[PDB]
Amino acid sequence: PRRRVIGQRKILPDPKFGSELLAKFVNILMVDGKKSTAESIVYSALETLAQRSGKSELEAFEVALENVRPTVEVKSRRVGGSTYQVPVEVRPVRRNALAMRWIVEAARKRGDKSMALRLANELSDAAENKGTAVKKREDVHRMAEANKAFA
Amino acid sequence: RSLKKGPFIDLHLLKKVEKAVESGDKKPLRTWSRRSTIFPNMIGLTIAVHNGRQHVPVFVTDEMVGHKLGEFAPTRTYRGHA
Amino acid sequence: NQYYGTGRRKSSAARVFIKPGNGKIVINQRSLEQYFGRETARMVVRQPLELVDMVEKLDLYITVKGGGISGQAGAIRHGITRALMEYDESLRSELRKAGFVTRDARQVERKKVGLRKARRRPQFSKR
Amino acid sequence: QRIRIRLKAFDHRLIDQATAEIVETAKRTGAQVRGPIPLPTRKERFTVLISPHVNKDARDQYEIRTHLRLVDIVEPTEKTVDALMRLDLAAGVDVQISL
Amino acid sequence: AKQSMKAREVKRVALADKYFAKRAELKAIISDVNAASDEDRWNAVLKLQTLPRDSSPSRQRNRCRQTGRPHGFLRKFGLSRIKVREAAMRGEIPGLKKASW
Amino acid sequence: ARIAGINIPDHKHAVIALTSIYGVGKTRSKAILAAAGIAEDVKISELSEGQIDTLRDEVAKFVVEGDLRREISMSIKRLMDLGCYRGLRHRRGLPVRGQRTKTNARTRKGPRKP
RNA sequence: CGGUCCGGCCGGGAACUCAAAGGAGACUGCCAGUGAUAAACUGGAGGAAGGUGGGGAUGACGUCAAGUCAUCAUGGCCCUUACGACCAGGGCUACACACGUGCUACAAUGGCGCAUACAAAGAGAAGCGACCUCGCGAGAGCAAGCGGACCUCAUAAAGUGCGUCGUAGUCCGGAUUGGAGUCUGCAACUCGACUCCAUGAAGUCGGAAUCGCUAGUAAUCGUGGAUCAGAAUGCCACGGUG
Ligand SMILES: [K+]
Ligand SMILES: [K+]
Ligand SMILES: [K+]
Ligand SMILES: [K+]
Ligand SMILES: [K+]
Ligand SMILES: [K+]
Ligand SMILES: [K+]
Ligand SMILES: [K+]
Ligand SMILES: [K+]
Ligand SMILES: [Mg+2]
Ligand SMILES: [Mg+2]
Ligand SMILES: [Mg+2]
Ligand SMILES: [Mg+2]
Ligand SMILES: [Mg+2]
Ligand SMILES: [Mg+2]
Ligand SMILES: [Mg+2]
Ligand SMILES: [Mg+2]
Ligand SMILES: [Mg+2]
Ligand SMILES: [Mg+2]
Ligand SMILES: [Mg+2]
Ligand SMILES: [Mg+2]
Ligand SMILES: [Mg+2]
Ligand SMILES: [Mg+2]
Repeated sequence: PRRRVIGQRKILPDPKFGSELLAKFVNILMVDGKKSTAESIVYSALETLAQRSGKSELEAFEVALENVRPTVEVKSRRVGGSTYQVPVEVRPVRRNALAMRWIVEAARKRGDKSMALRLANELSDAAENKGTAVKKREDVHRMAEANKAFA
Repeated sequence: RSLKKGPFIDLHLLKKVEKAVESGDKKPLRTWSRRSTIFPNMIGLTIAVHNGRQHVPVFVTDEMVGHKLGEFAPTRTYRGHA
Repeated sequence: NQYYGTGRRKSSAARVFIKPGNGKIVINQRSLEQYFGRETARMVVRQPLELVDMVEKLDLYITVKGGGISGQAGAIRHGITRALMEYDESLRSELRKAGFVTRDARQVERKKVGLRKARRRPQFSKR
Repeated sequence: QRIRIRLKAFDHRLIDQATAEIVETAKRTGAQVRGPIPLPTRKERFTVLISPHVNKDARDQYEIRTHLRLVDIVEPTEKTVDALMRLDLAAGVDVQISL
Repeated sequence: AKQSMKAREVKRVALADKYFAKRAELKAIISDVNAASDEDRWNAVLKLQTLPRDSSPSRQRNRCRQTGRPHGFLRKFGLSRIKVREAAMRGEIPGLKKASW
Repeated sequence: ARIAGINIPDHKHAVIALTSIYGVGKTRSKAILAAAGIAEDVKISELSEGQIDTLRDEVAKFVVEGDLRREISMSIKRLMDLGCYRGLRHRRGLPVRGQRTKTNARTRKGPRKP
């Protein structure tokens, strides 16, 4: 990306719901091109998030997503071999992208049986602001506030 | 393995054991036929099998039947590295 | 009379005959739920027929050859959209905005010599 | 009967002047003729190493195209048979005809 | 590629056409499953070694016709990949132009 | 519970239960349970004692335990006294079936020794 | 449309898919704006495609006394009852070790069992070899068709539905070794591939370090070809999911 600054590719909404942010979430969950396997995992996890712990299903999905989205992150800046850590505000496209990536990686390293119940626990941990996907958010927020002087 | 419709042996080895069959014990039989199978008809003979440079004598015992003659003559010498 | 369309996606090719009136879609003498097990393939063959509203207004007789699941389902959607623009011709400019009129020309890139795939290079080492 | 005629050649200009010769010899002699149709062209590929010694990834790729044409003949008269057996064809067209 | 290696090759195919494809009867007819499965099959397996160590098409190395190269052979042309390319660029092989698809 | 193979297997399904018997893989275990008339998804809890020595009766038709270990150990010592090529690869510790020893003979040679 | 044994299989049709010849189409051509009355840039319309539409072939003068006298050719030197020629057997496959490039794994987005969808591109006459019968199987017997849009290789796999396993060194992994076989071939000991039964190592995600990829790409899943009697995890190609 020196010269040709590009647009972006448009994607389909989710079939069952009409969601393009769930279509992004299934894409981030998808391994080695298996889209049909990944839609079944999300739909299984979204049901047992809705029916066991309070309804309003994708209303509950963004309640879990609001609680992991960062607002300020840190980025390197190289000057003279001492490269500062400068806090920068996060774009809202990048906000959803980082929140869904932290939730999938949190749900991957659990010890429960299925993938859908690991995902269901992580969304119910995030809806109540606990777990490890939330703690990745405040660890970024702790480091951003630590380097607040370099604004 | 070779299939069940005929074990292999050379003819010059087959005739040479035949004349050691009747005419008795000899000098060890020099052969180059490492690919021949050991028959019942060879127990008691000594076959000197070629291995590339020498002829190694093999005294045939009853458990050697159905093996190859080349199995009792190692073609590569090797003893330790360092 | 039958109004006809031809659509194609990656290696799939679909012919589409539309007939005036009811909601029967039959594909390779099977209907939609029997042919496409995947809900995503069911939706993209439905997709052109909810911008134009057809409750049970057009019988669709479609056959398809070649490709896989998503290739056949995109070849159907492109074949339907061409049949509906033959059907009344006022439909084009909103079907353009939905991107259904565009033939998707994305083909598989050929394998190249010296490369492991179309673009995948073997592992490099400095020494 | 019908007589069936297959043409194969390495060139497509040379093969369909050859079909044009045998579609027009055959109703000049007065027979309905069926076709001509193009059958699918079989292309055979080759891939060589160009260097005499090493450099595995430096290669050339070549191709031979064999074009195919089929003519069926509806009305095999006596005049039709002696017409298209004694025709002036090129050196690139192979003919094999069916009874 | 070493005049003797070609003469070994020329002698091998001429002696292979001498016996085999004519007297492959010794194994294709007698070593069969029926009443010949007695001693006559066994004498056929013995008789197959009286023929010379050649005679068999499994000792044809199938080299190039001009240089005699044992590797890089193409059965369609009979030439090695060096001589296929050198004569195709000269326009000698009919229909062989550079592929680009 | 135990079999004529006097290992004491699991309370898992019987077709995996008889695989703990040394000398019975999965094909043999399917042939035991088909000849004893008992289904494969059946554990050895729910299997009463009349159903267990119908298995011991059927398992006793193969050479299966440390009696087979003796048959295996006689097979190796015989080559190690025959002096053949397979006995030389056995009496030493190098692979027998003609694999590469320049690299990658590591399961036969043990962990590597600098 | 008629008929049907319900298979385009017959009558038939030349529409459609497709086959392969010919032609058309995209040029910043058109419309705004910016620009030095410029060349050109951003945006819009139309359009299957928009600014080199995608991919390939195509590699300037030269650099590294770079590689190849073992493809071939060739100056000089050397051998000429041998540094030439023929044959059998062995070796190139050795094995304390170190490195490069790959394949398969360490599982539950999975393993196994049953049922069931959707490809492309190829090859074939000392060849590809169906149906049927026998064998658990690799295969065998018999033998039709095909120099091929006709016959064969050849029932794609991931996928989908149901059942089971329930986080274990396991119903994960399939290395190693024992026994019994098949096929090719004069001949499978050194030193082939494959099948069956039994065996069930290491391995639970990998130190310092390091590689590839910007879209039908990466990742993953199968298929074919050349070489070739037999003998791919390599190489060259092809489509699916994405
Ligand atoms: K066992
Ligand atoms: K020279
Ligand atoms: K050898
Ligand atoms: K070896
Ligand atoms: K490999
Ligand atoms: K490696
Ligand atoms: K061998
Ligand atoms: K296991
Ligand atoms: K082969
Ligand atoms: Mg691919
Ligand atoms: Mg390479
Ligand atoms: Mg390199
Ligand atoms: Mg050979
Ligand atoms: Mg080997
Ligand atoms: Mg027409
Ligand atoms: Mg140099
Ligand atoms: Mg020799
Ligand atoms: Mg080597
Ligand atoms: Mg078959
Ligand atoms: Mg584990
Ligand atoms: Mg690029
Ligand atoms: Mg896999
Ligand atoms: Mg392959």
